[PDB]
Amino acid sequence: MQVSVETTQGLGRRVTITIAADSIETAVKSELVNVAKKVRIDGFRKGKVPMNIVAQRYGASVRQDVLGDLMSRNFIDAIIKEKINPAGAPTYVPGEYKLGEDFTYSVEFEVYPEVELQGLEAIEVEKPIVEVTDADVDGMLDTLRKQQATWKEKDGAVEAEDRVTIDFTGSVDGEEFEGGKASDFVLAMGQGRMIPGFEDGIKGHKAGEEFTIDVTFPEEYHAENLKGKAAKFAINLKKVEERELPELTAEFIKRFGVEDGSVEGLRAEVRKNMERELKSAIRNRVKSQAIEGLVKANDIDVPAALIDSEIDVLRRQAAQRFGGNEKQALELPRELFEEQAKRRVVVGLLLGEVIRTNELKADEERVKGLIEEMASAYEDPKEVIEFYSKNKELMDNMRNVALEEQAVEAVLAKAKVTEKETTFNELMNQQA
Amino acid sequence: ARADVTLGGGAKTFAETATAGEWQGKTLREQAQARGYQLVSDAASLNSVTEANQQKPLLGLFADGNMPVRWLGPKATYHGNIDKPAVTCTP
Repeated sequence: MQVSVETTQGLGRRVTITIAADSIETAVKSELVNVAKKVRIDGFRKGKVPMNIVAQRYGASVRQDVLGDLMSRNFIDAIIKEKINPAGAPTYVPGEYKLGEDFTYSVEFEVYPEVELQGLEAIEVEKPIVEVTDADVDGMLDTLRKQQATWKEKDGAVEAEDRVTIDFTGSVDGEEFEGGKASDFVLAMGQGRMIPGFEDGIKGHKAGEEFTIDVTFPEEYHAENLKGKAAKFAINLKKVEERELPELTAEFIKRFGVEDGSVEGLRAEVRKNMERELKSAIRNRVKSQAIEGLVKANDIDVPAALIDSEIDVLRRQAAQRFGGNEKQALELPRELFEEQAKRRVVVGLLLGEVIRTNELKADEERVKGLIEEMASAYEDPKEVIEFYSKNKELMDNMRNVALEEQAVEAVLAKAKVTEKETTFNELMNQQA
Repeated sequence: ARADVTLGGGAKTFAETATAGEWQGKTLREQAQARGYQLVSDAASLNSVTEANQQKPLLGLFADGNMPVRWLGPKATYHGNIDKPAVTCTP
């Protein structure tokens, strides 16, 4: 077979495999002699009729069945000895198939380029040394009690995070709009629920006065013609309602799993659990910043096939979360996925090369290390590990994270890891 | 199909009314939250478990981890198919 290496699309190389009649008529005949044995007709076939008659004439139908066998096995054989590693998927352009003439087929497939790595030492990646200090423990428990607090109607004073009842009436931008009028209205202030500034109109007051404030709607508001407007509302201040914190009695605290009534056990619980989640969160934190700076400091063209693959995974995931559409997503606007997908494969090529050079792997002791730290933190490790190894969707995720961690940390060994000391609040103060 | 046009304007005039995200905590709705009350007593927390490290997942949607067996998400993968040699060819 005459094979080429026609580097047409740069990434796209064309190995035009020209299988001559010597390999055609033998490989077709390999199946034909097996058909006789498979149906046991070979026992009845005396061999009087030479195979050539039943190969070209009677086997003419079967020559079609051998086309895929020729295209598949002779391709994978060729590219290995030609030292050409493919990427994505190969496109077979079958020139012609005839007896006597050559089965010529131009297999156009994309390959990996020379992955340009630069400034990998110049990349400054932040390392937040986050932990659950006593400030974070008390803060955590207090927040839990405030979020699960029972609303107790009081009088006298508005606190910054209370639930205040008013009657407000007016117009937005001096024009009739809905939402600028609500009788017996109630506001859990200090909470991301209403305009910061609307609540502050009330917060500069006590119980049962009457006034009028101008609220400037934020540029954070997705409401296109409201964002940055000034509305005039006559706030009839009625009552206040305290977020009265619930109990922490034996039957309450055990219901969450903390079998001991001692609060120090729930403090210990917050420490061991939130750090179990935290190490994974800090790994993904330093990871995402490293990847951001890696690609921001580096450039590499991706094979279109790989971009198509990532886009397609995003289309399936999109349609699934949009309603549950089966393959309709193939029509979704490619440019919505194009940039981010290609960018994620740029990550895969840059990490691909630093991995290759530093001979990295899905480290068995790392996978298993994280499997023990995972499973032991639950009720029953046994069935979680059994379920895990069989849940290929998640067992994949375990290989992928281990490899991605080691991949990034090989770049961190090269990169300027700017380490800082900070509390568990750090991880939570990530809005935008 | 020809081309069914269903576009009912948009009505982005006064969007995100908000209403302070609150008008439920008024006696009636907290009964629906408290509807059940008694669940999982025991002397301990059901002693048929290997360990009580965290038998009941009290931890919610706090950044990453969460407790439910899934977590994580951001990956890259592929590279050059260097992955642990135990893979089903399933596209």
